[PDB]
Amino acid sequence: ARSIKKGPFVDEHLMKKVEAQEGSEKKQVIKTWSRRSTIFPNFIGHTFAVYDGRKHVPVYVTEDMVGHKLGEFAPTRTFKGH
Amino acid sequence: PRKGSVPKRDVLPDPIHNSKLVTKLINKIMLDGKRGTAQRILYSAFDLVEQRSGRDALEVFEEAINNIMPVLEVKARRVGGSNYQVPVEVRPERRTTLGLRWLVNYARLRGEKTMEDRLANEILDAANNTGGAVKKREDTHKMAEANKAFAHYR
Amino acid sequence: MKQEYHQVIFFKFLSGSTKTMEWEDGKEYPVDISHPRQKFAAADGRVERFNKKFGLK
Amino acid sequence: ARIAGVDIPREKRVVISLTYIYGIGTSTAQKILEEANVSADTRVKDLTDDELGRIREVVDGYKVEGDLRRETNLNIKRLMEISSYRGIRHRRGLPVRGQKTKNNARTRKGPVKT
RNA sequence: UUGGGCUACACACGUGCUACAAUGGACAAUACAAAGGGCAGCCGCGAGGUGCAAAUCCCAAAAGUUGUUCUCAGUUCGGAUUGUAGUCUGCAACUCGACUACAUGAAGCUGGAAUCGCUAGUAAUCGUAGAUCAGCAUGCUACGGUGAAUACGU
Ligand SMILES: [Mg+2]
Ligand SMILES: [Mg+2]
Repeated sequence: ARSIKKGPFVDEHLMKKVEAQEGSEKKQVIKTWSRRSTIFPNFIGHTFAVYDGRKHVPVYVTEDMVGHKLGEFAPTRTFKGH
Repeated sequence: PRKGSVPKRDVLPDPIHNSKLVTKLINKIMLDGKRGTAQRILYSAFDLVEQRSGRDALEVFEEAINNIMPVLEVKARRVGGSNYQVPVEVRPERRTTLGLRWLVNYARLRGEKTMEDRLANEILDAANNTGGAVKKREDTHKMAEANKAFAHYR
Repeated sequence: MKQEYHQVIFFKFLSGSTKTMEWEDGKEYPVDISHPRQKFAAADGRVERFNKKFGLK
Repeated sequence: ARIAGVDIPREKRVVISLTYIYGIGTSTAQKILEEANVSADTRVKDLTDDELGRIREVVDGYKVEGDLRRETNLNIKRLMEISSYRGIRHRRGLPVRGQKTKNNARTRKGPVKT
């Protein structure tokens, strides 16, 4: 895990997108490539179209997802078989 | 090897019983070069022997080894479509090898918890003409005399 | 009943059983779990756990 | 005898016998017997009633047995409900900590199906 | 260039590591190496945090020995898997790093047909160092400690 002394990592460009919608009601999907950003408490209620390598898949954030990486909800490998 | 026989290595007599046979026994007991453990087992086993029998441990150990050492063995041979177990006489140096090897191998298969207990009981048993190592010698003679007709092969 | 089982004392209270102490009645009988307080606080929750871990109020 | 609802083995030393409780390992058992002043080498059939009572009170402060099983199961349930990467591996029966599955994942997968 | 993949997973094969325990496990005390590398490099239970450009300082022995305990139990063997909480590097450990602490405690009780290495300081076993390298070695290369059995013969 990331050192506590360094705090939780989020990409600055993604965080500004979340703060730009702060104080609104018609939230809009945030398209991002930042799979490595920690989900912060202010991400709750937001949708993130997260790149999985070929497409942006929607990730709607609930409270139980706080502290996880955005990439943990956009699977990158496809397997349904043998 | 094809060229010929190779010289063998001597060993020192053990510090307690002044016996080269005892040193060779420790080497058979020893695993992975751990000599101190092997020496500890051997000397503890000899204390058990000396008090469970009332005699000198070394004297019992020479009796036990004489009951394990075979005089005749069987050798494999291919004779034109029929494998023949030719009986041969064991040379004196190989007799000691088999005596020590069978004693340790059959002490390892016993049910006592510690090896010093297992080795001491094998020695006490073999000195009474019983036990696994004495049986293995008996089955070797029983395999040999069943083939003493084949002594004419080489 | 046809023709053991006595009144053993299991707090303390009289009872009958076979798995066989003076009482206010003045007689003696053969004598862990008090079952759960809140025991442990429930889970904090991810938001509170996040804020407390990094000191983010 | 019965400490946290479990009948710990009677013939063993307390430090060992306490580890038969779900939630207590070797290090926890050592600290429980330091807190509740009981010698580690006592056989639990030789524990006095007072010594046994002191152990049960210290053990009461630890999350063990069914309380610990509920907490662990709630954690796995949360991972599966939010459909995280780990939660998906939990439901699929696959390793969750990045281990390779081309070979040597038998513990999570079970016996081979040739 | 950003992100993903080279790390997938019903299986099959090769090479290894750790085990199945008492010649052992745990705990305490106490000895004995060789070969190499080094410049911005060499308080917390814990991982970790806050003199030397070299025969000079640092990296930095274990097996062993002596005692105590365990007592043949899938266990005080085994540490796979999983949960939680952390440390460090790195812009960044989700995919997909290493290590630590607590908890959990899988298969496994010497392995079919078959098959491999090794002739002496060798095999076996125990540690150590280096290259690559921000971080990552059960691999590779190298170093010492303990240290066998056997070779009748073609
Ligand atoms: Mg590859
Ligand atoms: Mg263990």
